[PDB]
Amino acid sequence: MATVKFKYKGEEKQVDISKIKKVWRVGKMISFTYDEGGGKTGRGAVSEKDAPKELLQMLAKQKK
DNA sequence: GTGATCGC
DNA sequence: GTGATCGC
Repeated sequence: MATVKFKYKGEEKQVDISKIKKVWRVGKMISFTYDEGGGKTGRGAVSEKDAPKELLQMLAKQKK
C-alpha cells in the first residue's frame, strides 16, 4: 500500500510495498524481491534506518 | 562476508 | 556454479 524507494543498478526505483514478494535482513540492510511485469522478479535493498514500517513488519512475519 | 536472488 | 547486486 505504501511505497519503498531504492536505488538499483544506478538510479532510483519506487515500488508499491504490495508488490514485495520476500524480504530478509542482512545486518543493517533490508533486502527484498518484488513482482514486476512479464512474470519477472526484481531485487532491491534499503538501509534499515528509515525503511517503511510496512516492509519491516513483513520481515518479522515471514515464515526462508 | 553477509542472505538471497537474478541472469546467466 | 557463480558474478553482480544491495548496505554495511
